[PDB]
Amino acid sequence: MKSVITTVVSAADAAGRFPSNSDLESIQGNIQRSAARLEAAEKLAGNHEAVVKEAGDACFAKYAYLKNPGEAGENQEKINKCYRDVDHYMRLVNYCLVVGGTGPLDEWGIAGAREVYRTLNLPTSAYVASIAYTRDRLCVPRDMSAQAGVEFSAYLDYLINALS
Amino acid sequence: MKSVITTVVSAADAAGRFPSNSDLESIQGNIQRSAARLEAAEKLAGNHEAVVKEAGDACFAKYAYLKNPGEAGENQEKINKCYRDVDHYMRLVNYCLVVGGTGPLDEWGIAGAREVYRTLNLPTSAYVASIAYTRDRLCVPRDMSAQAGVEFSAYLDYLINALS
Amino acid sequence: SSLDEPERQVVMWESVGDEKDQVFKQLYRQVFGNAYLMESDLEELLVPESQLLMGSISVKDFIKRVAKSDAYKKRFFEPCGPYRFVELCTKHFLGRGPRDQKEVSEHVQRLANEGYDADVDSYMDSEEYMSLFGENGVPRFVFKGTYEGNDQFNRLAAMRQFADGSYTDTRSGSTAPRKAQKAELTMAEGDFVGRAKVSRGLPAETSAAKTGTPPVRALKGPVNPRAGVRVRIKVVDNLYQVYEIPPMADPKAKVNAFWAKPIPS
Amino acid sequence: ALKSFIADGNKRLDAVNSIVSNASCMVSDAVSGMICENPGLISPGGNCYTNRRMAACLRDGEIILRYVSYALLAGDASVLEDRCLNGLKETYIALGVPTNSSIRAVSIMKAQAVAFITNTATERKMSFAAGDCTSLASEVASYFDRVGAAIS
Amino acid sequence: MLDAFSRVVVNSDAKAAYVGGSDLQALKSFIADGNKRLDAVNSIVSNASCMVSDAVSGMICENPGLISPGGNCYTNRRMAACLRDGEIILRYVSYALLAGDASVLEDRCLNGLKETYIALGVPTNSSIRAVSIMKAQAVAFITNTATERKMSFAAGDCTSLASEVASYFDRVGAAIS
Amino acid sequence: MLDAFSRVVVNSDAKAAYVGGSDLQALKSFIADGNKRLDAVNSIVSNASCMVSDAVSGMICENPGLISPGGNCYTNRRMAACLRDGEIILRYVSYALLAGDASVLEDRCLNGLKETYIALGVPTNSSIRAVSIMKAQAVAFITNTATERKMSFAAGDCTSLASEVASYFDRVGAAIS
Amino acid sequence: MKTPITEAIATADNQGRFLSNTELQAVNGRYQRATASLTAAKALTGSAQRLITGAAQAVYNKFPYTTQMPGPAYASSAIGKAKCARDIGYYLRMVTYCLVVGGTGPMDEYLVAGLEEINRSFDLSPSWYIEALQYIKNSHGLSGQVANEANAYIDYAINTLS
Ligand SMILES: C=CC1=C(C)[C@@H](Cc2[nH]c(/C=C3N=C(/C=C4\NC(=O)[C@H](C)[C@H]4CC)C(C)=C\3CCC(=O)O)c(CCC(=O)O)c2C)NC1=O
Ligand SMILES: C=CC1=C(C)[C@@H](Cc2[nH]c(/C=C3N=C(/C=C4\NC(=O)[C@H](C)[C@H]4CC)C(C)=C\3CCC(=O)O)c(CCC(=O)O)c2C)NC1=O
Ligand SMILES: C=CC1=C(C)[C@@H](Cc2[nH]c(/C=C3N=C(/C=C4\NC(=O)[C@H](C)[C@H]4CC)C(C)=C\3CCC(=O)O)c(CCC(=O)O)c2C)NC1=O
Ligand SMILES: C=CC1=C(C)[C@@H](Cc2[nH]c(/C=C3N=C(/C=C4\NC(=O)[C@H](C)[C@H]4CC)C(C)=C\3CCC(=O)O)c(CCC(=O)O)c2C)NC1=O
Ligand SMILES: C=CC1=C(C)[C@@H](Cc2[nH]c(/C=C3N=C(/C=C4\NC(=O)[C@H](C)[C@H]4CC)C(C)=C\3CCC(=O)O)c(CCC(=O)O)c2C)NC1=O
Ligand SMILES: C=CC1=C(C)[C@@H](Cc2[nH]c(/C=C3N=C(/C=C4\NC(=O)[C@H](C)[C@H]4CC)C(C)=C\3CCC(=O)O)c(CCC(=O)O)c2C)NC1=O
Ligand SMILES: C=CC1=C(C)[C@@H](Cc2[nH]c(/C=C3N=C(/C=C4\NC(=O)[C@H](C)[C@H]4CC)C(C)=C\3CCC(=O)O)c(CCC(=O)O)c2C)NC1=O
Ligand SMILES: C=CC1=C(C)[C@@H](Cc2[nH]c(/C=C3N=C(/C=C4\NC(=O)[C@H](C)[C@H]4CC)C(C)=C\3CCC(=O)O)c(CCC(=O)O)c2C)NC1=O
Ligand SMILES: C=CC1=C(C)[C@@H](Cc2[nH]c(/C=C3N=C(/C=C4\NC(=O)[C@H](C)[C@H]4CC)C(C)=C\3CCC(=O)O)c(CCC(=O)O)c2C)NC1=O
Ligand SMILES: C=CC1=C(C)[C@@H](Cc2[nH]c(/C=C3N=C(/C=C4\NC(=O)[C@H](C)[C@H]4CC)C(C)=C\3CCC(=O)O)c(CCC(=O)O)c2C)NC1=O
Ligand SMILES: C=CC1=C(C)[C@@H](Cc2[nH]c(/C=C3N=C(/C=C4\NC(=O)[C@H](C)[C@H]4CC)C(C)=C\3CCC(=O)O)c(CCC(=O)O)c2C)NC1=O
Ligand SMILES: C=CC1=C(C)[C@@H](Cc2[nH]c(/C=C3N=C(/C=C4\NC(=O)[C@H](C)[C@H]4CC)C(C)=C\3CCC(=O)O)c(CCC(=O)O)c2C)NC1=O
Ligand SMILES: C=CC1=C(C)[C@@H](Cc2[nH]c(/C=C3N=C(/C=C4\NC(=O)[C@H](C)[C@H]4CC)C(C)=C\3CCC(=O)O)c(CCC(=O)O)c2C)NC1=O
Ligand SMILES: CCC1=C(C)/C(=C/C2=NC(=C\c3[nH]c(/C=C4\NC(=O)[C@H](C)[C@H]4CC)c(C)c3CCC(=O)O)/C(CCC(=O)O)=C2C)NC1=O
Repeated sequence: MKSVITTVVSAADAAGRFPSNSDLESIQGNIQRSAARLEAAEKLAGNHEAVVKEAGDACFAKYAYLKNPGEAGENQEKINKCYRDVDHYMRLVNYCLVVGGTGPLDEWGIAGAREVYRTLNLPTSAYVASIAYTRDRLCVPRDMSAQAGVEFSAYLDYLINALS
Repeated sequence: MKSVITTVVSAADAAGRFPSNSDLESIQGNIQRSAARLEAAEKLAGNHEAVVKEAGDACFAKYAYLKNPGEAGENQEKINKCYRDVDHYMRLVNYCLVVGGTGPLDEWGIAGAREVYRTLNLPTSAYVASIAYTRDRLCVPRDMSAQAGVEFSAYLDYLINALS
Repeated sequence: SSLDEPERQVVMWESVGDEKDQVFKQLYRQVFGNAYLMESDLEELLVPESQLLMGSISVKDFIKRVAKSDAYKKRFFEPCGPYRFVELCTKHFLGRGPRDQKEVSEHVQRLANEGYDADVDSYMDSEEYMSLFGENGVPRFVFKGTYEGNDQFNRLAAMRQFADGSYTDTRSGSTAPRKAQKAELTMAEGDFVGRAKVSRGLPAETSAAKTGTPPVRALKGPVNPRAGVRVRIKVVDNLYQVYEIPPMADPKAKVNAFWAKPIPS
Repeated sequence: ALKSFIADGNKRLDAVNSIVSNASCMVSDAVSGMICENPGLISPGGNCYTNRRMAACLRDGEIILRYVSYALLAGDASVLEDRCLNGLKETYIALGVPTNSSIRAVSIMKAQAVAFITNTATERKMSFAAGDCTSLASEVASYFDRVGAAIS
Repeated sequence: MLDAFSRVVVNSDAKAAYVGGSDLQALKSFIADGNKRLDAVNSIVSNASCMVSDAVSGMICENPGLISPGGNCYTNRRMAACLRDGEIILRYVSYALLAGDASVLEDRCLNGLKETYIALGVPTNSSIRAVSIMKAQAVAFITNTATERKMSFAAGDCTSLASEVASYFDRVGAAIS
Repeated sequence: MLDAFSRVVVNSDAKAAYVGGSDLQALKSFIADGNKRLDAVNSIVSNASCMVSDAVSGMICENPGLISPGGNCYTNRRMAACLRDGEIILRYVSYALLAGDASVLEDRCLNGLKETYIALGVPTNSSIRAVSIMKAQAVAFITNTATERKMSFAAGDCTSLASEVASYFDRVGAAIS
Repeated sequence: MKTPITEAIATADNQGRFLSNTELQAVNGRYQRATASLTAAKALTGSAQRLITGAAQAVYNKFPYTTQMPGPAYASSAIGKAKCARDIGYYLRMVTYCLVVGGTGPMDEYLVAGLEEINRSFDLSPSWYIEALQYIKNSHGLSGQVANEANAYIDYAINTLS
């Protein structure tokens, strides 16, 4: 688990000592950035069903060859499962916007990612086409604030920095 | 206290007769078994702390919902009353190995078990999940002799059919 | 070589005076079995612990000499059987258990003629430890993804009971009149390892569901909280009890005062 | 069933003895001090008419004060929830209970209870000890808004 | 190795539930006491070496059976081990207090502790007695009611964290017995 | 065997009398509150199963020697007999509450119970704690004062029935002590 | 027990008599003294955490050999210390029962009956309990007739120990 809390007290646990002012100064950034982070969380959570509606076909618009027979999502019992897999990733980034890290991402999503995407012939480039389409649909006046946008967007291309 | 001696002196007092060679030939088999049946009760008595701890830790690990609130495995004192409830059953099978028969089991633990676990909400499915671990967890070349483990495994199956 | 297990491996790079004891207590937890030490167990292994400060002696040769000291020999060599000693070297240095019994029958043979030093150096000089990390890697219980034996899943993991915790390889923190260990992974030739050290010997990853809190107080609105306990010494005595809620009363217009009943008609 | 209180005794048990000794006195104020600012309740069409809705409000102030004094006796707001707050909003809107009166009548109890343990009641004065119950006064102020946020 | 920010994550992952605005209102209180959380622990670790020495000496002043030979604190090998056992209990209740979670306290240093102690022969009742002194000391510091040595602080109270420390110390005693 | 109505007709049988004014007024009051008498009995037998488990376990947690080897409730056969010795007690008290007269548990339950328990070896000083717990449960059900279960009732008062059922539960402890 | 209500009934019962006016004035003397008795019982109950552990230390300061001398009768162990504090809690609780009832009834049947055989057998001295009882009489912190009623039952327990 990677939060702000989970790294520094484990480093103090590896130091085997009490939490000093190094440990206490890192927690002070949470109350500076809870006003930055979780405003985009319920902005996601009130809009995630529409976000997966417009991002799930953006990879279909870039890659029409998936609907050909012999490919990954080619019948409608996988096209809803196509929207289901990316709906996990928006639910995952909703979790790490709360914890302030990449804790749920590289324990549930990226932890164990690229093995099943290789052995089930899943196009990894077609994963991030839905993610990059969510990265450029931001409106820093409209959707969330300006600092809440870059708290949100830096997690999203981290997925592309983890899948590639 | 159903043993081999108490079977025949109560069959003979039913008819009202003297012990004949239908009563003396029975106690000859009591000699032909006590050289190996008492071997298991010698091992079980000096080892039972390592067995009752391994028996309960193969019960709560599978039945992990019993430690939720509202259940029968609430606190530490209930779990401390759960090893007390099992170390009786490893003592009663020690008492059956020395009387020869199934005397102490069917009148101290079994007799009245259906109303003391149904009233106190004790699941009778968890008891068989721990005793069958001890039966499955048996190994006759190292831990016993080949004729003790024939009969030591035969009294645990007397519990399991009488608990199920 | 895939799936869940630990990734952080301390490496001891370019070591200055505070990244010493970051890895040194991880050494002293691992090879000494989180026992207790730290006067003339730490006056004792001074002539190797000073040596690995310029890189003049590597971490490979450090544990090689630490096992030759009698911190280790007075803890894991006298109060042990011949089966316990081959058990502990696989734990402390190699981070596993014995894969088979002819590996045990090799290692107790190697104790029996070439000695104790030549045995414990052979625990190093295989291609196991070098495939683990090499010289600079700190020994740690690593998990393989693909294991070649499900006995050796928990021949490995019936060693590590609670690395995240307290596992007490001796009978106390290096106790004084040291009772013998029991070599509890005996396991002669054709058998498995028991279940009782599997579910306690796995790390904090498959703990999928958790428990739920119950509501705390009585939900019947006409309450009666005794809650009474308040122990002083044995004289356990009852606190501010809040009785009950009572029903009120009965308005009963006995007067009535309606139009006269006896209209004499 | 012990109430699990580890340190700083003889004030928390003294705080509830200044509350449940006049718990029927407090409810009879809040069932009668509500009406001078909202007199539509004994008006026909209000929720306090035909002499049983007035009587069911006496049970309502009793079961909301005992289940907050058990919360004071435990020292944690857990049995303020595990027998009282689980779905108490969904019975009031399905009945037609007005939420304006219930959010004001709890603050009658909030102003009454912090005068009791600080011994600033204008009518009766307890013969209490010397010290302060003002860490407790922040605790009961943080207990009357938990039902102020549940019933909203 | 979890925390209070993730405590509301892990249950919502178990139903595949998106976290809403009302779920983080507990975390809205958890950022509200953001100086108050650190306001407690720097009193604890400032007096920690006095705390563990006061706890084990009051544990053994009442119980001279351990300083009887054959006890469990008779030898200095035992005695230096004994309050070194106690400071890790002090170290992890602080570690649980920094996370706002009873997570670090029991995944490390507590699973496998009851069966360790019965293999040491440690009387567990004196360990209950030591932690109860350790519980009573910490709530004197973080409410500034340490009548031997007060310290300067801010204005207000920590009644909720006083309940939080006592709800960390109890599961220490609930697990070793 | 005798109800409240037949109690009156054997008192006016001694006088060779009829029933008139002063002796029918207290009997019409039984009929008047007769709906509350049914309404209280149903509150007991609806949840009598958890009333005999809590009362037996309340005696054991106060007296830990009853489950010692050589305790009276040691084996399962003796424990299961205890769990129905208390249910026979609760069955006959709910008969005397229903009929409004204590002449049914006096005849078929109480008469000869003291000489029966001292023969078998049942401790009678610990059998009365199990009934006094059941007395506190039964009066906390015909008045809605049970802490973990609230039952809907019509508005009114039933403290007269609370003293009627407490007279039955006390004479069970007076017939065996 | 030996309440003034039960010692007035048992007086009239041993004479085969109805309750005359001799007995009703004995009952009314209990009712006059009751409000000075029930406040001392209320005051000692809440102040018991200080008065027990304060009085336990008053014995160890006058008789310090009871913390150092080995043996089962002394409080030189944690078992013996916790049983010494238990004994002072018996004496304080019996005083609050004698204040509630009125008169030395409860502590006669529960505490002083057969006590000389217990101290003589288990080797524990009654002078340890007198120093603990003189502490509570010096530090209960009441005045008026609330103290004069409470000290009348501490002094009864001292007069049975000597
Ligand atoms: C939870 C996170 C979150 C987002 C990433 C955005 C993404 C987003 N934008 C819009 C919908 C919109 N989004 C924008 C915003 C912009 N258009 C631009 O060209 C600019 C780059 C940017 C800021 C001016 C506009 C102008 C619309 C309406 C028309 C349109 O789709 O462009 C919609 C509704 C359906 C849809 O059109 O897809 C969604 C989900 N909204 C959110 O709630
Ligand atoms: C089912 C039918 C049945 C029986 C009737 C008995 C018959 C019987 N008796 C003895 C055997 C014996 N019986 C005796 C007893 C005595 N000898 C004396 O000189 C005393 C007068 C008398 C004492 C009472 C002795 C001493 C032995 C020899 C065995 C021994 O000494 O232990 C043996 C063992 C013989 C052997 O192994 O060599 C048998 C089978 N057993 C049975 O299974
Ligand atoms: C000599 C014969 C003998 C026995 C066979 C047992 C049988 C037995 N167990 C319990 C009593 C119990 N038994 C258990 C044990 C368990 N409960 C569960 O839910 C798990 C399935 C299991 C864990 C292994 C527990 C937890 C209690 C106490 C339940 C309670 O009253 O809270 C009781 C009631 C008396 C008591 O509370 O102790 C009896 C008679 N006891 C005996 O004296
Ligand atoms: C070389 C020997 C060898 C095996 C025999 C298998 C068996 C095996 N599985 C796991 C471990 C596991 N194995 C599974 C697999 C499954 N769970 C299910 O419900 C399905 C039946 C099945 C999928 C088809 C899962 C889900 C884990 C858990 C991984 C973890 O806990 O981290 C482990 C411990 C290592 C680990 O945690 O990854 C082993 C030895 N794997 C091996 O390496
Ligand atoms: C990371 C988790 C972790 C812990 C929780 C502690 C727990 C712990 N304590 C001891 C070891 C010990 N712990 C104690 C402590 C006590 N015994 C008593 O009777 C007193 C009540 C109590 C003192 C307060 C003593 C006396 C020993 C040494 C016993 C011996 O002589 O072997 C050991 C074995 C190693 C050793 O012996 O040094 C471990 C793992 N240490 C840890 O590393
Ligand atoms: C009196 C009752 C009694 C039992 C029923 C057993 C049960 C039992 N088995 C093991 C222990 C074990 N049990 C086995 C199992 C086996 N061993 C083999 O070589 C076979 C292939 C296989 C037979 C099924 C193994 C491999 C171990 C050792 C693993 C370990 O270290 O825990 C242990 C732990 C202690 C030990 O190390 O021995 C216990 C209590 N022991 C008892 O005292
Ligand atoms: C024949 C047996 C029978 C039952 C026991 C119930 C069971 C039941 N309850 C509800 C449904 C409900 N039940 C309640 C509860 C209440 N509603 C109120 O107005 C009060 C405040 C409170 C009674 C104290 C509410 C609020 C709902 C709506 C959905 C919900 O909240 O569960 C539903 C869903 C559809 C429906 O309303 O019928 C059902 C099947 N229905 C049945 O047909
Ligand atoms: C119809 C008009 C009507 C009212 C407006 C209220 C009057 C009233 N009094 C108080 C204020 C109070 N109300 C009580 C309550 C009581 N005093 C007691 O001794 C009894 C236990 C109980 C009612 C008899 C107390 C103790 C205070 C604090 C008074 C003080 O400061 O001493 C408050 C809350 C503080 C405030 O907002 O002013 C209100 C609204 N009662 C009414 O009837
Ligand atoms: C027989 C030997 C014996 C002892 C050694 C002490 C040990 C001791 N200290 C305290 C109690 C305490 N101990 C401390 C700790 C300290 N106080 C400070 O201010 C320092 C910084 C720090 C080290 C001295 C604190 C703060 C309390 C709470 C009361 C107080 O403020 O002093 C308690 C009460 C805890 C409880 O009741 O659970 C005990 C038993 N008492 C004894 O009877
Ligand atoms: C890493 C170092 C670090 C700390 C140690 C704390 C120290 C600390 N606590 C509070 C501030 C506060 N502290 C308390 C709490 C307390 N005050 C008391 O007198 C009680 C002893 C204690 C209970 C635990 C309250 C109620 C506030 C105000 C709310 C807040 O600012 O968080 C403040 C702001 C007010 C001031 O300037 O004094 C500071 C700096 N914060 C930090 O950043
Ligand atoms: C050591 C073990 C131990 C226990 C098990 C409890 C047992 C217990 N419960 C009650 C007291 C009671 N017990 C019940 C029983 C129940 N409430 C319900 O709603 C259910 C139907 C049923 C239990 C499932 C009721 C209704 C009361 C009275 C009010 C109450 O306490 O809730 C009393 C009364 C006190 C007395 O008068 O002596 C006792 C001892 N207490 C203990 O010390
Ligand atoms: C066949 C089964 C059967 C029953 C279970 C009862 C059910 C029942 N109870 C009452 C009616 C009542 N029941 C009670 C009793 C109580 N009210 C309380 O608040 C106390 C908890 C409890 C005291 C024991 C009261 C006070 C009435 C009001 C009417 C009356 O007093 O006669 C009524 C008549 C009025 C009504 O509620 O509609 C009925 C039908 N009658 C039956 O015929
Ligand atoms: C279980 C029942 C039970 C109670 C009801 C309380 C009652 C109580 N409190 C104290 C004792 C005390 N009570 C208070 C309380 C207060 N002083 C104030 O200034 C505030 C107005 C008020 C709190 C609201 C204080 C400050 C002390 C002294 C400190 C202490 O003893 O802890 C005492 C001992 C002194 C005496 O009365 O002789 C008692 C019996 N304690 C109990 O055990
Ligand atoms: C309710 C009436 C009642 C009284 C009065 C009573 C006294 C009493 N005190 C006892 C023991 C004891 N009492 C003490 C107390 C002390 N020794 C000291 O050194 C201290 C100075 C002093 C404490 C102030 C000790 C140490 C024992 C243990 C003696 C032994 O078990 O051998 C015992 C022996 C059993 C036991 O409790 O372990 C009894 C019966 N018991 C009762 O039931």
